[PDB]
Parts: sequence; C-alpha cells; structure tokens
Amino acid sequence: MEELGHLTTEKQEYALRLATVGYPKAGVYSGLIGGATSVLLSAYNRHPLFQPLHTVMRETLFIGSHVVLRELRLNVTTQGPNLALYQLLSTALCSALEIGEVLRGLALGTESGLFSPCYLSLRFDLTRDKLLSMAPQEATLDQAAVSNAVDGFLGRLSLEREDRDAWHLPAYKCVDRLDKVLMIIPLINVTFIISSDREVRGSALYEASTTYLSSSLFLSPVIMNKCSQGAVAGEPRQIPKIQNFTRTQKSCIFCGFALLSYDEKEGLETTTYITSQEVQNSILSSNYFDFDNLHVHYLLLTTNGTVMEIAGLY
Amino acid sequence: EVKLLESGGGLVQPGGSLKLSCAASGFDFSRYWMTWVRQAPGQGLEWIGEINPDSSTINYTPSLKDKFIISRDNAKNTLYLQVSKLRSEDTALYYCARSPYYYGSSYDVWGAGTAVTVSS
Amino acid sequence: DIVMSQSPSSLAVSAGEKVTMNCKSSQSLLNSRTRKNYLAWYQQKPGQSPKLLIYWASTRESGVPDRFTGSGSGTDFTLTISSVQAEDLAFYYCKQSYNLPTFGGGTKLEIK
Repeated sequence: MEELGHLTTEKQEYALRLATVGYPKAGVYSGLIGGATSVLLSAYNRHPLFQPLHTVMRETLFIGSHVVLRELRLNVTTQGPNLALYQLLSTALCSALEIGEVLRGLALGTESGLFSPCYLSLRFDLTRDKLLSMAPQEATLDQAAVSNAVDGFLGRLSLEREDRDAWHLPAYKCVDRLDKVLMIIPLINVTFIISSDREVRGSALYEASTTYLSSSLFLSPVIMNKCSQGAVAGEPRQIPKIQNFTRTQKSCIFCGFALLSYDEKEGLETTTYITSQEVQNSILSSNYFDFDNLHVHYLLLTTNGTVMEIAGLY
Repeated sequence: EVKLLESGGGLVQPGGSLKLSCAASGFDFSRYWMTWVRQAPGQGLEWIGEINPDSSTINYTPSLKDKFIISRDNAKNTLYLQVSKLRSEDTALYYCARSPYYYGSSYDVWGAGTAVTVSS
Repeated sequence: DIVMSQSPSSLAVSAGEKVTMNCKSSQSLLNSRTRKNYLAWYQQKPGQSPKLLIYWASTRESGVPDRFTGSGSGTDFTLTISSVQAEDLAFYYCKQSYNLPTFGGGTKLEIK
C-alpha cells in the first residue's frame, strides 16, 4: 500500500479506482491516503520540473485526488502526516507555468480545468490581480474569457467554502491573522508559516532582507507543531546569505529541505520540494539558478528550523 | 487622475548639487516602486534608479558612488532625486515614472519633465 | 551590462503599410521558471512624455490600439504596426527589465 507508486501506470489507476469504489464513505479505512500520496510522490520524482502537468499524469492524479478530498471534508482524521505531505507536493507541482495551463483550460473549456494540483495546494497568495498576468502567451485568449478563467479558478480555490483548503493542519491553529498568510510549508518536524505580518505564534522569526509586493514577508517556523504562548517580541532574525557554494553535489545534501523562490515585483513564483536525488540534481544542473536577475531571490527552508538564502555558485 | 509632476529644474552652475522633486496625486504614493528616468537633448532614454515602498532597497545605474541619491518621503507624497557633482553633460529632462507590480517591471505613468541645464 | 540594439534607425512609411522594427538584445531576457521574456516597448511623440505600449514583449497594455501587435521571444524582438496612419509619427524605444534597465537606440516613423 505504501509502495503503490512503484507499480506500472496502468496498474496505478486501477488500484486507485478500486479504492474509491470499495470505500465510498470516509473514515472506515483512512489509510488509503498512504496510497494516494505515494502515487503523487512517485509522480513528482520523475516529473520535469516547473513544466505544466501533461495529460497522462493529469488523469492519474485526478483518480487519486478524490480519496484525499473525501478526507479534508471531515474534522478528525488519523492521517495527519500523509495528508500534509499531499499538500506540500501539490504546492511544489503548482508553479507559475502550471497555473498558465489551467487558465487556458478554463477559458477554452478543455479537460485541463477538471483537475489541477493547484486546487489542493497551500498557496494562499494567489489573488485576482496576479492571475490576470499568468495567462499563457501562446494561446491568444480574449479579455472576456481570461476574466472568466480567473473568476472560475478563484472560485475552486476558495478559502472558506466547504473547508477544502486548510484548517486540518496542527500548525494552522497558531496563526491569528488568516488573511495575511502567503504560503504554509509543512516539512518534516517543522512547518514554516510564511506570512506578511508578525502576528504568527511560532518558535522564531525570519524577516527577509528585501521587501515583498507591499510589506516585507516573515517566515515563522513552528518547530514540532506546537504554538507559543505569544508572538515573538524583539527583533526578527536575519536570513544568512550563502555566497560560496558547489554545484556538483555527489551526496544527498538538500534532500528533505525546501527551495522556495520568490520575486519582489511579481510576488512568489515557484515553490519546490527536494524529495530525493533525482529532484536535487534537476535543480542544480539545470538553468533554475539564475543570478543575473535583479529581483529574484532563492530561500532554502531547512528542516532544522532555519532559513538560508542561496546567493552564489562557482 | 494620476498626474505625476516634477519640479526643480532650471540653470545650475557646474560642480554642485540639486534636489529635484516629484509630486503625485489621485493614487496611493506609498506601496509603489517609483523610478527616475532621464533623457538627453535629442537622444535616447537613460535609466537612473528606483526605490521600493518602505525605502529599504535602492538600485542605480552603473556610475560613481554618490552621484545620485534617491529618497522618497511618503508623508509629503513626494519623491526626491539628488544629482551630485554635476558634469558638463547632465543637461536633460527628468521623468518620474511609476512602476506597478504585476507589470513586466515597466513604467505605467510618466511625469512632465524638468529641464536641467549646466553651463556658464 | 545588457546592451540593446535596434534596426533600422530612420524607417519611413506610407499611410497604411505594415512595418516592423527589431530590438535584438545581447543576453537572453528569458525568465527560466515562468517564461516571461522581460521587455517593454515605449513610444515618445515629439514633445511629450513616453507611453507604455507593450510589456513582457507580447502583453499589450489597455488603451493602446489593436494595431500594435508586438511579439518575439528570447533575444530578438519585433514590433509590428498593422496599418500606420498620421497619428503614429513618433520614436519607438525598447527597454529590458532583466538586469538594471537599459533603453534601446530609437527608431522613428517618418511619413512620406
């Protein structure tokens, strides 16, 4: 069951159609989320990074998204880690080019609008003013449809309707201002609440070296999923920049961490999760790290409970 | 409307300083990256620098150390540019251009222009 | 140190013919993780402040007419005016927002 993602893709959907047709009401076997996550985690280790989800994986992930979505509508669930692992990998699969394929799919009416991993992601920073610019350049969409594609995408990505986006995390009880949260990153034993306000009861604070869109962003870790009695008072700790770094890393450093990459004028643009060796080598060796930009910054969210900024390579 | 408007041009002696100003209305002068762009007499446009909303980061064109000092004041709804050590080639106009967020770091609204001249 | 080029300098039109102008960069202006192609095309009428026509090399700003269909990606970029008229005699500058911004040379449209 846990090693479900190591089967053939023909027998991956057939073992996930048998789960939904054989366990229709939630709660009787909540261990099916171990199978729905391991299909996602085995489709993320072999996906070309930041590319739109193609039509073969989008059918496989839509089958095993209903078994997760039957369990977010409840209140108490056994699967806490496996449920939050589906959210972080869906955040890593919802990049700036991924939403560019969904807003095409809702405009033309094709099968790209039935399912996308952005509907279950923990990206709270998506607003109307950003999604009007994330439309694809090649599909020349008229302005009457791209206003209806953003309105339809923002309706499925609602924050309060049918409790589908949040409130099941243990770290969601910490934050007081729920309107100013940008993104939540649930790593193992640490859950980073990336917000735009200091009123987040956590373990420490990290104010970024530059500004975000309007006000500067704060990264508050919640170590071992436990709030504090109050918000952290005093100065916010600085993000230590890393100037010297090696690109050809033979061992498995970085695997477990996160490598969120935001932009000052355009907002946050790409969150990635470093699950194993094949994802780490596909970050360092490709053209992802581009330091000739002016407003793009790369943050490394360690699972130790600290943040680092990548600012140089040999 | 928006109507960015500068003031503080004229004829300046060479080898000094000047504090040009900007003035905005009709929109929120805070939460906006404002820039400065100068022309030349009948030549192509040149970029000078920019400043974020809370005055935390300031970029510049490749130049000397303190040739340009950009500093905004959100209470007066003004934006100041201070050109120091005026050479004989700084005669220009000076545009106060606002750069919005989800644009391609381009300049939406441009001001009028203030003729700076440096000579005898 | 991104330096922009433009050709030709003095492009003369007649009232109605389709014309183009190239803005060939020196370095690639392509954001690798969102595919945005940082660029902006500006028009300066003689005796006015510039105007913003295109940004991100294809997305035309609102209020600009439908005759300014500019595109191109990676290093070379073009701007294609569909049917020019006497209300378009102006310079045309291309900017880049990848590095510290650098305007282009400038092409002007002289009616014959």
